[PDB]
Amino acid sequence: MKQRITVTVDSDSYQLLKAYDVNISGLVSTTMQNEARRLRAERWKVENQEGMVEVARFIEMNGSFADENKDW
Amino acid sequence: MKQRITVTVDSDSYQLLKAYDVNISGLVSTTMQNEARRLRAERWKVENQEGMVEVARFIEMNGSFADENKDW
Repeated sequence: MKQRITVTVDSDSYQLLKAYDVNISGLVSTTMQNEARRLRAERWKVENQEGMVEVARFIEMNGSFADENKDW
Repeated sequence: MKQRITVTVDSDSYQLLKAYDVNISGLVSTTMQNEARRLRAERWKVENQEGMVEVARFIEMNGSFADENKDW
């Protein structure tokens, strides 16, 4: 009558969720409901957008001095 | 040291995912990861959604600097 699905995490991200809101076990099956609905002659196709979000540069124009300097 | 997260489904949606692609156990900890990262508490913290573009220009500079010209 019941199925025990157990993802022995402690290392995986599961713990992250419960670490801040141990109310996901039910979510587990919830995430499947959305996928459940979704699963119907379709998967993703349209979802990935941009992909780039702040790559953190390291230049910001080095040629900038305001205290009598120009090292090298 | 492992943590056994057991969402005894059979009734919950878990089964739908495993009944059609029993490859979620890992997913459980993964789906929560994306949420784990995304964990930013509401949509109010610092600044808003970035990446606003009216067009699609790709000319931030000329190439290096303005120290030569001879448009031929």
